Amino acid sequence: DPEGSILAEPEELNQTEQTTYEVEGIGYDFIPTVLDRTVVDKWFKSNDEEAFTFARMLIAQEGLLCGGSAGSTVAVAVKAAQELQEGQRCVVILPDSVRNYMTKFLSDRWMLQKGFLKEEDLTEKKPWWWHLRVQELGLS
Amino acid sequence: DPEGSILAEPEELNQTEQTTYEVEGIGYDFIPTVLDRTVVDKWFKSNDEEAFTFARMLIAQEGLLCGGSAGSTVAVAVKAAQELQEGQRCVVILPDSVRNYMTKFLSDRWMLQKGFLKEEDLTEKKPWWWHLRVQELGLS
Repeated sequence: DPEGSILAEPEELNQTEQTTYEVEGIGYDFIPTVLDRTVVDKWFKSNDEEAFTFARMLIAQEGLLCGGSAGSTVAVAVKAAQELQEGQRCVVILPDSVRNYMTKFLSDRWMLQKGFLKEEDLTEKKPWWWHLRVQELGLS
Repeated sequence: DPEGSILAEPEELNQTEQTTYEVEGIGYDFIPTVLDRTVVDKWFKSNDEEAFTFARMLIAQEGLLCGGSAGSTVAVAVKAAQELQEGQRCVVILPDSVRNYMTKFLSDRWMLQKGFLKEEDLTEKKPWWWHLRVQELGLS
């Protein structure tokens, strides 16, 4: 359940200041009639930054062209599933494709504008020549 | 006695191909009537490169604004006087001033043109930034 929504229980997990989140397709300010929370063994809260970062990591390291909700699901799974041991199996549901978020989190510009990515995080992994000026070339 | 001249004895010291030398004021193709070689204990041959280099070293490390002949004299003295020990004294005669050679060996251009100085010898002692291009500046 994204931050700002009240779907997750118990209630104290839902106490947060901001009611709006950039993640889409999940989280609501009301309990749907369809939903049956009794069959849920546990709930987790998730935020936009980790969700989009995990979606990008999924794209870059597994080829799964999935959206932000899949990123949130995987981010929560990597935490909840620490209890499992070898030989046991876990399943994650990836809702939708990246197509719906082409100019959204998939774009570095939008990520930096929202602050979900910081210049230090973007630059720490770049080559040694990244910071050099074009002045260093033999252009003419 | 500069190379190309026949003043020095014994004769085999004077066997060299080139008869012309850039050093001035010393060396001749004949034995002067005034000269008395019998009172000379030893003779040495000298060349332009070492003479001018020693003159420049004299200027740069002792303040003696002397010409090429003084450089030749000091270059020969530093060789001949190795036999002396502590407590003994040596004298060198420095003929003339640097005034007569202002655009000559005193000029790096002329030294490089004559080949008496090589770019490697000039550059080996320069700072680490010497070879960097002006392109490395923050000019605007």
